[PDB]
Amino acid sequence: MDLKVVVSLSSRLYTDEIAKMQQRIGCILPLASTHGTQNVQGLGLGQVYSLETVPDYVSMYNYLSDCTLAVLDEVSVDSLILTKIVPGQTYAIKNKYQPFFQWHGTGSLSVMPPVFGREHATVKLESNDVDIVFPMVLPTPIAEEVLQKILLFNVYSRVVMQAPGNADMLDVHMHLGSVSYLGHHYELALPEVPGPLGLALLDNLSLYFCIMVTLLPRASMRLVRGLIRHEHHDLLNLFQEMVPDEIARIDLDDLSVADDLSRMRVMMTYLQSLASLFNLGPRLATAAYSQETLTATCW
Amino acid sequence: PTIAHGDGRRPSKQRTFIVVKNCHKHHISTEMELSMLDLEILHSIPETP
Amino acid sequence: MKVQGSVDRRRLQRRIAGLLPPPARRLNISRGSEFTRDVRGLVEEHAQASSLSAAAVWRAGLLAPGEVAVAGGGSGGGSFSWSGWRPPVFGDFLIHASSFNNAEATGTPLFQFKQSDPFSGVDAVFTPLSLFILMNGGLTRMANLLYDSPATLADLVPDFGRLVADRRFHNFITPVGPLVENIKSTYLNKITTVVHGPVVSKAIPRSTVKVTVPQEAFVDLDAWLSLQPCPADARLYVALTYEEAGPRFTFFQSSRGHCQIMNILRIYYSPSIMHRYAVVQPLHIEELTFGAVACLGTFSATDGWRRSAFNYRGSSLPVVEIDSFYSNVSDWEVIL
Amino acid sequence: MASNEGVENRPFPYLTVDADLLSNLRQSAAEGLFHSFDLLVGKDAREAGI
Amino acid sequence: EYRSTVNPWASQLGSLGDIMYNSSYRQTAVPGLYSPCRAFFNKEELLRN
Repeated sequence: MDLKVVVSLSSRLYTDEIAKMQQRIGCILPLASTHGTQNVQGLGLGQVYSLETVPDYVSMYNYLSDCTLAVLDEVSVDSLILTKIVPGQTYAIKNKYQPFFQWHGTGSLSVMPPVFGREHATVKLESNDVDIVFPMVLPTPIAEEVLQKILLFNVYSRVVMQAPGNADMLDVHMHLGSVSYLGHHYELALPEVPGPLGLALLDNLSLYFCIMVTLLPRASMRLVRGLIRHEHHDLLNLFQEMVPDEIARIDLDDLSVADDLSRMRVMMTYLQSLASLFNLGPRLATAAYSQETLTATCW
Repeated sequence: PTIAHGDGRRPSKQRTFIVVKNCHKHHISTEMELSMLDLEILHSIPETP
Repeated sequence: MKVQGSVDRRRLQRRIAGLLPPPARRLNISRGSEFTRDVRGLVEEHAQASSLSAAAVWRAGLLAPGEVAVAGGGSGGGSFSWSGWRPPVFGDFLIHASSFNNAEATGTPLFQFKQSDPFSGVDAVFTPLSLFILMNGGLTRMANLLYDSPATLADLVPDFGRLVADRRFHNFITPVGPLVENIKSTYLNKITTVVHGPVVSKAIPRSTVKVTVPQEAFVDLDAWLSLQPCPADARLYVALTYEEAGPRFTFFQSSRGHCQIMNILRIYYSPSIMHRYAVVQPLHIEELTFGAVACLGTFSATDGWRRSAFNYRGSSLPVVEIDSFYSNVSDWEVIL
Repeated sequence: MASNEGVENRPFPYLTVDADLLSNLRQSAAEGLFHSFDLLVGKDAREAGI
Repeated sequence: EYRSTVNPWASQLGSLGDIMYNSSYRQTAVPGLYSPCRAFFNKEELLRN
């Protein structure tokens, strides 16, 4: 019925940081406890993302899905007033995140750690000896695009250990390093060392791959074989005239419908559960957005 | 104030200090749970002893 | 003068006057007063029952357009946005009276097996102990007291040999929710559960309902795992696991999150996956699946799931009980 | 948990006494100073049915 | 006055003890545990005063 938290600062803040914090009014940041009054230490994302420890980017995701999000409402010299986000309510939220992505009306938003930069997110409170780190929110189509970019880097950076190859570490940085958008290219900050909990997520992904590879429908494989030669298509333009040798070696036996049918039945059940692995974070639903007002009505 | 000295010492003229102090804010809260059954039978009119 | 437009002032003000006032919160407090007519109204919550009189029904407010009763009739009416209290959605099942033991805990979660005969009129519904005897100290001594002649349960599920072999037994079982009401009849019982709603007792003198799971099966996933946040909600899950010994049923509690929980359950079942995959069954087409998981509802963290006994037939069974449950069923996700 | 087989929660008319029973109470029940105790918190701290 | 240090292996900036207990290089460390030598080797903690 009443959804409000009063975060109290121990020490007055300086006239420059009260001005910086006010630019973030209407932004989400996750607090630790669901209580009416709190300290500043639970406020930001700052403890998981510190300067002294490497950013994992997957322990940070796990911190968001556990916390309780809140919308910053009012800023003063000694306080920060928020309203918590609970399941069965609607909220009015502004688009004020610094690497600027533009939202659509009637779209779904996603919450992810500050992938684009540590400096874009933080408002440093040197008066209270804390750094308040805001999470970055994106439209769902582009948020998944960034999450995939980060995971494949954890593999390929490790696969290419120290290679003098001009091809390596220049292709994996030009492909995975950036995310393009409407008339822009946004660089991602990618970890120098792929840490744990990011590889442990890719271990689970592989287990699904070890299963699916045994039940692939062969009728599917014979179709792509006929199309890469006979017809010309934009989807199959990825494959050149050359055909993957694995398919010719995997698919030898003649097609039987009764087998490819039950192969599809077993496989489809894994994709349904595979989807749970990819969300990895809280999602919002937006019903109205004004290009000029910069205010959505999220649910 | 100051003292008058005979030597060539550089005289410190009139001096004043202006100092400012500011307010601090404190908040306090507690939580108490209640049963819907009691909150409801608060409303009803009892028919039997 | 001209009649003001089509719209009529002083007539919309009356109509909007009803819509304006929101419900009451944040009342000011005085230790001198310490209990007021103001504090009362803020606290009273307008129970939804009556004594069956045309005048008494108007008193309680059952005949009100909103989905929940607003007391006083029209007085205090038109708020319609107050703590979003959603009433429970009950389900009614017709059961073979010999299939269901009448001595059930009134809160036990139920499961319906989807029959495969068209245009039937009776249903098959199982408790955690019925499912134990069907799937074949502890539950073994207690479930056999409640259910003897396990054949009558085997008659409901005629494919159980086939279903657990192809590992598609779980998708014909749909969770329904805790017991709320049970009429005890000679031939065809009538059972009432609560699906997707605050599990609340419909008896006339109200009593708190708490869902009960046998302690043998209930596994706290959060303590076994043991800065991290402390959220409001915690969730209850079921896992149907096809092992070498046979199918198995377990209940779980944690407040991590879905993507995490699906990872913790794979770590938790790693010893038992290796064993089945090496001893008896390396590989086949359909037999690949291991198990499934569903979510049974959300209850308050920091509390709930006390432990208690279930006394019947001069023997007890240690059982856990969850408070303030909110039933909310999702589909099965394959773990492997 | 752990009524310890001794307590009935029926609503009695209790008698107020001036003595101080609060002193060091929590850590007394936690370690079995007295058996057959009950500990009710929040919603549970209410009169029982009749 | 007569000596520069007692052990360079800890006094000097890039030295072993500085490497072990100063925050600049312990990125990999688990944040839970408590280090007594942190108050003596951390740079920000020294310059705060």
